[PDB]
Amino acid sequence: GPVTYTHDDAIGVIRMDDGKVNVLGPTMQQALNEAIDAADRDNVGALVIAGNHRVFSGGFDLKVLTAKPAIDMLRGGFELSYRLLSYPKPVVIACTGHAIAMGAFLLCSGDHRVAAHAYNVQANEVAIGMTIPYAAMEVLKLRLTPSAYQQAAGLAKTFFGETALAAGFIDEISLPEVVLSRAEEAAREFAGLNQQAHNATKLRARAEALKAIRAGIDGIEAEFG
Amino acid sequence: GPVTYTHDDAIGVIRMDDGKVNVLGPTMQQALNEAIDAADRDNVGALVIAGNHRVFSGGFDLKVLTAKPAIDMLRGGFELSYRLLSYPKPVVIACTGHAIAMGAFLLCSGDHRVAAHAYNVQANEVAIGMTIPYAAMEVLKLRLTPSAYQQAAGLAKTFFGETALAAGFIDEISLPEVVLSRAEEAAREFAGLNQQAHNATKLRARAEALKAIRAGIDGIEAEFG
Amino acid sequence: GPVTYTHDDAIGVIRMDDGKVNVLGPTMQQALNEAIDAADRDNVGALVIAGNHRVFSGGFDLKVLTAKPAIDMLRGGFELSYRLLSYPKPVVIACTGHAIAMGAFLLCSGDHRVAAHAYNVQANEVAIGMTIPYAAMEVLKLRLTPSAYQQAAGLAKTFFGETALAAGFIDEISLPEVVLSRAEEAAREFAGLNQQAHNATKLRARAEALKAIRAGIDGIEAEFG
Ligand SMILES: [Cl-]
Ligand SMILES: [Cl-]
Ligand SMILES: [Cl-]
Ligand SMILES: [K+]
Ligand SMILES: [K+]
Ligand SMILES: [K+]
Repeated sequence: GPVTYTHDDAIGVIRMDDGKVNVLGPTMQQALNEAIDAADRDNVGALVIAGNHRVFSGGFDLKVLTAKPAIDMLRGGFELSYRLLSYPKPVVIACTGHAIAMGAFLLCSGDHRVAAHAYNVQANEVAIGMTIPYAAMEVLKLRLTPSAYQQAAGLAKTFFGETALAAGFIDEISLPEVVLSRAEEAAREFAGLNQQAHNATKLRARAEALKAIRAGIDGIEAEFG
Repeated sequence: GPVTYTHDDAIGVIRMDDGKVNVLGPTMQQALNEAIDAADRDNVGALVIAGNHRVFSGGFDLKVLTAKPAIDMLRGGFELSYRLLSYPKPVVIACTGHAIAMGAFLLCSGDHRVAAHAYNVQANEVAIGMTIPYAAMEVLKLRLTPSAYQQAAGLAKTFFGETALAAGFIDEISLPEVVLSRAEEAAREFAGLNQQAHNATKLRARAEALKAIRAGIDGIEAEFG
Repeated sequence: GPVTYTHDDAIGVIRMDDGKVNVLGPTMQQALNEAIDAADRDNVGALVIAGNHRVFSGGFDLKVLTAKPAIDMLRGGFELSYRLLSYPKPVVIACTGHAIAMGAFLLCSGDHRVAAHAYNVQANEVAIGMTIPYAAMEVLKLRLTPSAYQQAAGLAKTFFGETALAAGFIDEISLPEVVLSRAEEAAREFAGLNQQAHNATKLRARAEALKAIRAGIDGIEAEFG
């Protein structure tokens, strides 16, 4: 399958690799959800989500998006963001290559985000004639600076490295060969925080956003129906 | 008149030059509105707003501000911000010199803002004994970082170059001799985005702010009446 | 006592030094409140709050926090933040060493915040098993970038120098030997702003946050009761 789950002492590691660009279609979404179910079963201290050697994720499966299967894929994508944003343990994203559209929203759904200098991060929807869904806007608004939010969304601006960090698309820049190892190291460090206080505090930090993402998930049919 | 409009293939270019500091009094406001009407008529792909060689704009005509003519000038200034923030095409600001008070709010009313390193950007109201209007606060809050918003507003802090960029007062720094040419280049690039998706997305990115600016415009009489 | 107040022409200067780490227990809180009362009596043009040579403040007195005395200390700490955030004159923080937990929230309660490169600023609550109070979250949210807010709160991230400045924990970096002198200089400069416009504008910039801090103060018993 397109997802590999490993349980490594204090952490769970989930690696996406569909042999292509890790599109978040129904197959990948199911595989991710099952992997997180496995982490839940193991009661991991922290969880790493990684891409493959060429990308984090290129986004949704656009063949599907281009009514019901498209709606289900959209809902499932944003439900995954919600699941990771409300995860009771720290979540670290190993952004192992570019993160585009739903890949960028997924990247913005973890607590700590590690990327290499060259990796592009872009909500390219407007450049290809798609309006950004309300749930995705809320995910962006939660992390981007006010001015980077405007440009990322309305102008499909591409960020990388220092601009991605300043914008709020990522939290740490690492050399490409250590993005995954550094994400795993960070996750081990974060598993040392008090879990109860971490979860209580992250939810306070995200209360309005999580409500609005839920509303955005509920309203998908009223946009792509 | 103080405004020149030119239609250049995919873009409209509006250049302010009253031979002084481009104060946004009733004459300039009418001239700007008529120029945007002309862009609307031409159905331009993107719109550039530029200052003159010495300033973007020094702000309102303070002789007028220092009840009804002052109220009308205030309302018209913030209505222009609203018009540009809700413009259905990309708007690029060529910040060709300093942008002070209403000039800064106008600067913050476009999608992409280009300035040179040396150009000061400042809401100087508090330094000269004026409370910042509610509509202007909303314009600032939409673009500035949380901490830069506090300082810009409450302390009349002056920004330029790297500090203006980090703060969220501008989006791009160019050499002074290419601010206008770079703004026009960017506008041509943005005219290539899908217009419908751009507009739908920018409005989602600005929904609350636009409502609050409207409320701030409506409440002007209750402050300067 | 642990607080020294001096009145120096246009400014008041309040210096914390309990001979240790300036914990914000009931004794320090009372001493701070009495010092601000003295500044109010003098109608100072601006107010400086400083730590000692080793710290700004290490936070609350954790012996007390580890029900009623803990509730009173919590309420009083956040009431001090509210008092400084709504102060009608400019408030400058001389962050003379590290600022941890309530020390960081106090640091975030002034208009202009000066620190040296090496000084750590951290809400360490989650690292030591404490959930961050709602009033403290609102203080952080008012100043930190969206992404720095998430990390500061949920991951107990430590900031200093350029990262503290970019994050929105401080506004100015000075050499350690001039943090206090620079804070006093800045306060003199800010006393030159129009007081009435400063206060009217800062309150507009803080309206929602101040309401939410008040709600957070009121709800303390429902969390530590
Ligand atoms: Cl939607
Ligand atoms: Cl007003
Ligand atoms: Cl609380
Ligand atoms: K999308
Ligand atoms: K004004
Ligand atoms: K606390």
